This record gives sequence, structure tokens and C-alpha cells, in this order.
Amino acid sequence: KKGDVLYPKRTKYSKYRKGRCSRGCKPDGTKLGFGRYGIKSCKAGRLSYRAIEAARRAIIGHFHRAMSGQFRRNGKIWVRVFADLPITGKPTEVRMGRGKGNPTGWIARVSTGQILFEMDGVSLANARQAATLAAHKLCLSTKFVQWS
Amino acid sequence: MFPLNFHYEDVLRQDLLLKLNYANVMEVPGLCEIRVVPKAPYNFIIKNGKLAMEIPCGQKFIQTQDLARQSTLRGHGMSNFLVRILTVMSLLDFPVEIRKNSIQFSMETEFCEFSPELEDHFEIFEHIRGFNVTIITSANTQDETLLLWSGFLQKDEG
Amino acid sequence: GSTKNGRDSKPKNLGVKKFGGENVIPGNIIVRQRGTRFHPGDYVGIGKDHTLFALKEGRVRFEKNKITGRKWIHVDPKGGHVLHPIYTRAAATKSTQM
Amino acid sequence: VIPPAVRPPRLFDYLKPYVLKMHFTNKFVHAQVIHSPTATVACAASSQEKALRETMGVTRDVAAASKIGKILGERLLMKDIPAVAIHMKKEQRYHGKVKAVIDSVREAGVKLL
Amino acid sequence: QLEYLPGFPRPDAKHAETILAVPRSDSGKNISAKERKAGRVPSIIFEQEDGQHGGNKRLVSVQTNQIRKLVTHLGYSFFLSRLFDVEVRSEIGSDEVIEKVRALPRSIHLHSGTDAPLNVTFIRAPPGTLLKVDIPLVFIGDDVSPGLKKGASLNTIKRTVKFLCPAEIVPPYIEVDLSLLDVGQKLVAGDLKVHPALKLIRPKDEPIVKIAGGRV
Amino acid sequence: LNMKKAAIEALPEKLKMAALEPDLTPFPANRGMATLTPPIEGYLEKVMDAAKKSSSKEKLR
Amino acid sequence: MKKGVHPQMQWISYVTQSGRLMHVMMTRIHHVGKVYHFGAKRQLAQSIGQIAKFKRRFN
Amino acid sequence: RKKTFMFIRLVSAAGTGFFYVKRKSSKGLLEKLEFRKYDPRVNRHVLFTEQKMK
RNA sequence: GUAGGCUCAAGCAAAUCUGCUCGUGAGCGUAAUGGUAUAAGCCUGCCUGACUGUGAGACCGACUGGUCGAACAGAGACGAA
RNA sequence: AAACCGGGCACUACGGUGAGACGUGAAAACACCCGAUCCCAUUCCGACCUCGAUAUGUGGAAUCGUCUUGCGCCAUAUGUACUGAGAUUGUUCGGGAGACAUGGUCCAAGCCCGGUGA
Ligand SMILES: [K+]
Ligand SMILES: [K+]
Ligand SMILES: [Mg+2]
Ligand SMILES: [Mg+2]
Ligand SMILES: [Mg+2]
Repeated sequence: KKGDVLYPKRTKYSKYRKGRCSRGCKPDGTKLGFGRYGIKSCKAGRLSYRAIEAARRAIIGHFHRAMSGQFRRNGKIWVRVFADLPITGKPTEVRMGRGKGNPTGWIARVSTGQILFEMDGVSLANARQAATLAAHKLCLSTKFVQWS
Repeated sequence: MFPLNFHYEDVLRQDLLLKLNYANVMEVPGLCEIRVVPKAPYNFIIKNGKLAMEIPCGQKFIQTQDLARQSTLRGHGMSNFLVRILTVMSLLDFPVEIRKNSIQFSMETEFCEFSPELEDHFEIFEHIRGFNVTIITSANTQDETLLLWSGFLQKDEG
Repeated sequence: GSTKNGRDSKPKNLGVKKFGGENVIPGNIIVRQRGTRFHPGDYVGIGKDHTLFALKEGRVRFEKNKITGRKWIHVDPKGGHVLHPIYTRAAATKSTQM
Repeated sequence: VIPPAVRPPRLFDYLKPYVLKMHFTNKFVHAQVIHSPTATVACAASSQEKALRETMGVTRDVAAASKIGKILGERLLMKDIPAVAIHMKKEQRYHGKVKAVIDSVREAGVKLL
Repeated sequence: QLEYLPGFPRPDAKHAETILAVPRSDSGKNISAKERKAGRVPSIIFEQEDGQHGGNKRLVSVQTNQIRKLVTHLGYSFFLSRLFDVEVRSEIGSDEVIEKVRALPRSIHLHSGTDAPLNVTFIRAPPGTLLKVDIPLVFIGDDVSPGLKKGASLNTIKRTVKFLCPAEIVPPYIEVDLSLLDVGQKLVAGDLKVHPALKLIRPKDEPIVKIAGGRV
Repeated sequence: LNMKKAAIEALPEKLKMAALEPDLTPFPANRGMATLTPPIEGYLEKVMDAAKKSSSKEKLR
Repeated sequence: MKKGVHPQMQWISYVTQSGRLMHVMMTRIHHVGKVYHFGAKRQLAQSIGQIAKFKRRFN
Repeated sequence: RKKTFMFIRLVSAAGTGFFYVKRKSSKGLLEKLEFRKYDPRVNRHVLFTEQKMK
């Protein structure tokens, strides 16, 4: 959580292996767990916590301006993707091997069919347009999913 | 032969059969054990604390690892201890508390002040906070325990 | 820049040396292990570092307990079981006499 | 804790097929010698038997268990079993009736393995 | 007494199509990909009585356009709580009808990325058979609710309820009336107005929807 | 106990539901307890008279 | 009960307020056993109220 | 560099000169070790007493 | 070392003993990993096999070398066995 | 004599392990109900174990039964993940989970001692 920017308070180990993320699907299909509408991914890749926070801020700021008054917080947002892999990096003007570099940020591994966001308590058109606004901040291809 | 358990078997068992709903004569509550444990702030070192426990219980205590002292009384020793405490109970109005299956009593120095056999050697029991006495009964219900204690607490006054 | 991590240890070569159905002669080491991953069964002895070895010439059979998941290794002897010498001295003498 | 299931003692070099198992109730005493490969009762002696429950007065105590042990030892020596191996259950120690049965068998003359 | 009571919903006659299938001769990803390339969804029809030894199964293939149309028109959950007629013939356009039977769609597999159907499962439900059916909920009366009038927001805890249903009276959906709920209260699974012959699998003290107060 | 159980079942309905109620009234504290000697006749009233003669008047503070 | 571990015991006599005799055991702290009589030493204490205190003076 | 332990000789009291080399700490004690151990030159168990290592 | 006995940690009820759930989560001097419940853990009694001379047969392997081990002879410890 | 019942050993997760409800002590068996003098038990205590005692009481604790069930366990799909060989820059042939779904908690069963039958 940590307010806006989401990463763990502490980890078991400081540095992790790179791993692979270009494959992986949900082998059983996907369904919404909390909300009526949602945004899911169609491809697999990496998303940074800054991008996830920017997408969440875009959705909540669209609801803020579309619906005011007592319905201003009637919209509920669930963020179902969490960034818990630190990435590292060596600065400029450094040679190749003297260990491993300092950590610079956090990423999340996203699979094909993973639900990134879930929305409830709003109109269908507001949910579709908030998904449209939020997908412009993510590098992956996303789809709007509806409960049925 | 002995007054307490004889009174239980001859009077209270029949009336406790008749007063409550029981499927068998082995479902009647009885009397298991008495557990005596001294009150919390005490010395662990002086011989008064050991002797003031050995004298009213009649058997050696256990001192576990020195932070805990305990005595458990079963059988005829438990009956003698109970018929002493119930006789000295008739000289005052000491409070007791009924739990789900057991009776709690507070063995203060004002109890051994009124015990006629402990009027002498009173300097043993002086400077002692007291004990906590537990009477465990084989009772399913707190009301069974209350009925059993009201049966056992008898006097000729009133 | 300096790392503090360059240490490892020499390999120990553990594992199962004789699998199921293998033919063993006495003295053969079956499983070398850290702790009793396999417990000794019939005609299988154990050393001070939980090494399992064979005592009779036969074939290695494994066993698993279904409830607890414990595992045992037995050796089926080649000629079958051998009775005690007190029985071979007394009861077999009377068996030949009867 | 969950008590794990008991195993028979491990085979080391020789078979030792005759196992002595004892049992005691409120009224009688029983002792059995079992042949392990066939899972049959090779020999038995108990104070519940028709030829034994009237020839002794008390059928439950240490003296009765000692008489039963002596009878079982003589039955084993005439059925030609020179040695037996003793099995002890979950609560039996070498004390009292168990001790009486074992010492009676040993004095009857059966080797103990 | 095996009929829908009055005051209850019934299955619609608009979506009462019959599902056409042809036999399939093998299992596996090879023949599954071949059928999907040819434009058919693999499927199996089975019964309850012998879970071991297969279950009198028959391997079939249904039409992708029909199945996708049914799922899109009904919804995913509504398709799974409604009975259908299945007609298995030897060939498309043939009249050699092998098996006509009244069956429940036990599950349908959708791709997690493209949402094309990959597998349909049918279980034989003639009258007199018992099923575990997951019934969707429909929430009505949200304009009459005093709590929603006062500006409170709606917390839908559960969307589907699992029941034990005889085949003849399986409800398509459960109507839940929100007319008389103000701020603070919730509805539990024991308040659902169902047939008396339906048994609730979940315990009755399970919340379904609560109206919680707004941020004053 | 068996005879009491047989006695409760030969009653009318409301009269039976009344008599199935458990008795929870505590035992009387004035009933005696058996011991090795019957009470002296001129003892208890004497002790009561002495106690009330002591409790007569008020103690000075 | 273990041996060589517990205190010795003694027999003493109790006399109830009605004169009933009862025999009990007790840890031996006297040379010979004695008879202890029980009285009515209940010692119940009462305090007067303020209206009672007022009426004790001004009437 | 500094060692916390030292070596000692348990010497056979039979006079044969057979010794065992044992080890004890240097933190501090006053009780000299003695044991009942096997002396192979006399084929009997005898008494062994600790002596300083030379 | 041996013989005998015992079974932890955590939660709940009573608010340190006694009972119920659970199951390795306690301990095993010392890092981590594997193991372990009539024990490899804890207690009590007695001891010094923390012996001497050998060792069928295997497991590691450039070599130097290292590990496990049934069994044989002498002297012993504990145990009714 | 051949069946049935009780006890001990043996076989075993479809045969395990918990929970609930209803029953059962056959002229027999098992256990409890009673005591702590000797053996034994307790770092205090007959609580546990042990040793004595019980023409007949009780199945309250355990033990036996019958059903309902929860975890497990067994059997089996359909589909997907993943993967061996092969380059139409993997258009071919094979293997096949986990989680779902469906059913079951079988069948067979040896030795000895005692009782009723006899
Ligand atoms: K020791
Ligand atoms: K030797
Ligand atoms: Mg296949
Ligand atoms: Mg031991
Ligand atoms: Mg599977």
C-alpha cells in the first residue's frame, strides 16, 4: 500500500533474479471477484508501480469530476495487481562486474487474462470511459470486462 | 463412618436425584479434590510461608521452577480439610464464588484467627497474605454446584 | 564497489546409490543422506551419519506408509529367511527325528 | 501429539518367529505365543480355560499369572519351542503380573530372545 | 409437487433454443484444435449415476456461433442456471438423431484473453435428478430504498448463491427486493424467497448485501 | 430413580409439563448434619442467650 | 502417600454450638489432643443512618 | 593466535608409561582428572591420572 | 555410555496447575539445511566403549588422501533379560 | 456340528480420523462403580499407572453398534497450462497436470480362548 505508491515495506532479500515474464496465461478463464466492471490484460508483460498509480489516479479523478456530492465516493475501486519485485541498476561510467547494482524501483508481473482493476458503484458509460482513460497509461493492451 | 461423606451419601444424593432430571444414578455430581495455592506476593524464602502451608493442609506441598507452590488434597484428607473449613465457616460470613464446576474460597489470616486450633502458634500465620482454596466438583452446571454447596454448608443457627 | 559473497563449499555427492530392485551384496551403501529421509527396514543397517547399508545378499525393495508419508528400505534376502541357531540345533534335530 | 503406529522389531540376521504376548483383565489372565509367518497361535495358556478355571481359586492376581506362566512354559517345552521373544504392549512394564509371567516361563525353562 | 409456484420467475421462451451436436471420436489438444479451426466447440455429455467408469459419457462438438450467441445474450451465469434441449445427430443436415435429452450446462470454458469458447460441459438432468446449481441474484427496488435515498452506497457482498435443486424447478434467477432497507442493515442468505423443496448449501447466517452509511 | 421415572409418565399433560420443571431452590441452612452425639438439650438456647447478653447495649467508641 | 515426607497427624474433638461432638484429624502441633467448643461469635456490625442520627439528637 | 585450550596426558598408574592425550580448557579449574581406563601393556583396567604435556 | 520414567510450543475455558483444539510450529552449545515424539528432546541412578589390535564390503577421486561399516580376539560399563 | 456373540492377535485409509442423533450390557464377556495394607505411581496428591476386592448395580467416562455428515482417501472425466521429437522463423506427431466436475467410503477375510446353541 504505502498510501499512493505501492510496494512492500520490507522483503526477505534485497535483490532478486530477473526471471521471465513474456509467457503465462490464466489456464481456467477469469471472472470478476469484487466489482461489476473491470479492466483486464490481453497480453503479458511488466508494469511499474508508477504506471499502476497513474492509472488508479486517472480512474478516481474521472469519477471525481463525473459524479459529485454524496455519489462522489459511491464509486469503488479495487487494485488487484501489486508490484513486489525490485529492479536494480548501475549508474553511468561504470564497468561491468563489481557485484550487483542498487535497487531503483518496483515492478509487477502481469499474465494474459489477469484482472488489473475492478470498478463498482458507477454507471456503465463512466466505467467504460474510465477504462479508456486508464489504458493510456499502461504499456500493455487491456480490455474492458463486465460481470455476467 | 465420617460425618461429611456419610452426610453426602445418605442425604444429598437422594435429594439431588429427586430435585433434578437425571437419566442414571452415576450422573449425580460429587466431590473430587481441593487445590490450595498461596496468594501472589510472598517471600519464597522464610520458613513461615512453608510452615503456614504444611500445618493446615497436613501434607507436603510442591514447589516448581521456586515461583509456584501448590498442594492437592484427595480422599479422606480432603474430607478432613473440608469438615474443618465448614465448621469454622459458621463463625462468620466469608464470601465464596461459584464457577461452572467449582467453588472458590479466600483463605485469609482472619480465617486462622477464628480457627480454634490455630489460636496458638499464631506467629507462623502472622505476616502472611493468605491462600486461595479451590473445591473441584464433578458438576455439569453452575446451578448444580450452587445446590451442592448450599447442601454442604449447614449450621444450627438461624 | 565490492561484493562480500564469493564462498561456496565442495560437493557432497548424496542421493540414492541402489534404486528399487537392485541386487546388493553385504556392505553395500544404499542411501547416503543428511538425516533419516529413509528409515532402515529389514536387513538394512544404519551408520552414525544416517547412511543406510545392506546386511544380507538380496534385492532392494522400498516401502511407503500411506498415512504419515514415512519411507523405509528393506532388502529381500536371496535364499529367504534364516531361523535362529537355537531352533536349528533343537527343533530341526527333532524335525529330522520325526 | 499424534501417536504413530507401532512396528514390530526390525529384522537383523535371524527370524525369531515365536512371539509371547500377554493380556490381563479384571477377572482372568491370558498369555499367547504367536507364530509370526503364519499369524497363528502356536500356544496359549489362560485362566479362562475349562481345565484351569476350576483348579485354582483366584484367577486374577499375581499368583494366578505365575501359575499360568508355569503351565505355558511346560506346554511350550512339550510342543518343542526352546525359546520365545517377548512383546510388551503400550502400558506394560517389567512389574507385577508381567514380571510374574516372564519369570515363571524362564524358570520353566524357555530361553528368552 | 414438481412445478413452479405462482409468484416465481420461469425460464423465458425467447432463449429456449435446441443445441445441435455431432459426435467426436477422440480427446486431446490435437483434435480439439482441429475442431476449433473447423468452427466447433468440443463438448461431452455425461450423467451422474456412475462417477467412476466415466459415466456413460459421449464426446460431441457443438456450433461456435450458436454457443457464443447464447452466452452473449443470456450472460455467463444465467446460461449456467438454465436447462436446455440437446439433440445429437450423426451429421449436420442429417436426420439420424442419435440422442435427444434434457441437459444442464455444467460449465463453459472461455479464453482468458480472447473470450472465445473452448469447451462446453453437459450433464443429463431428466426429471427426478438432483443438482448443485449456482443461481444468480437480481437486485430490484433500489429506487424505493430509504437508505439509498439518503445517499448511502450499496455493498453487494455476493452475486450468486449455490443451492441443491431438483431439475424441474431450477430458478433462472432470484429477485431480491430492496424497498424496505434503510442505513445499517444487511440481508442474509436465509431471506431468499425460493421454493420450499430447495435446500441451501451455504449456512443461512451469510451476508448478501449491506447498506452502509455515506461519508458525512 | 426408575420408579420416579415411571411415576412422571402416568400424569395428565399440563400436570406433567409442570412436574418436569427442575427444582433449583437451595437446601435449608437450618437442617442439621449427622454426627457422633445428639445435641444437648440445654446448650443451644444457652449459647444464644449468652450471645444476646453480650450483644446487648452498645460498645463504647 | 510417600514415606518419610509428610507431617504426623493427631486426633482432636470439635463441639458444635448445639453440643454435638465430632472427631477430626489435624497436624500434630500439641502433646495431647483437645476439645474445642464453638460459640455464636458471629460479630455482625451495623452503622446508623443520617436520619437515624438526626432523630437520636433533635427529638 | 591465542588458544583457549591445552593438551594433557592421562598417565597409567601401573608404571608402564602408557598415556592418553586428552584436552582441557584454560579458563581455570583445580580438580585434576582421573579415570579408570584400559592399559594394554598389563591387559587390565587401571587408574589414569592427569599429568601436564611435555 | 547404559537402564528406567516422562512429552513439548501455540490457542481457548477457568484468568501458574487442571482439561479441551492443533501438529513440528519447542528443544537438540554453535550459521544454514535435512531429521526427530515410549526420541535424536527433558529427569534420575550408576559409570568412562571420549578402549587396545584388526576388518568382508562399499561411497567420493588426477594423485596425495577422506567417509560408512557387518564381523573377529583381549579387557570392561549399564541392564532381570 | 455349523452358525451367532464376547476377548486377544493378525489384514487395512473405499478399511483413516473428528462431530451429531438414536440405541446396547445376552445366566456370558469388557469396563466402571470401592480401597491404598504390601509391590508400584506422584519432583504434593490412588489425577495417571499399580496392587487388592466386586452372586450382580451401571453403560454417566471409555468400549460396541445403526444412520447423517466435515476433512481426508480411492476412481474417472472434458478442457487448459506445461512439455519430448521436428523448424512452413515451430501450420506435424506424442505425453499430460494443478484447480474444477462426477461418484464411492465397497467386496473378500485367517488363528486361539470362552458362551449360547448343543
Ligand atoms: K545419564
Ligand atoms: K567384541
Ligand atoms: Mg490424451
Ligand atoms: Mg528409555
Ligand atoms: Mg486431477
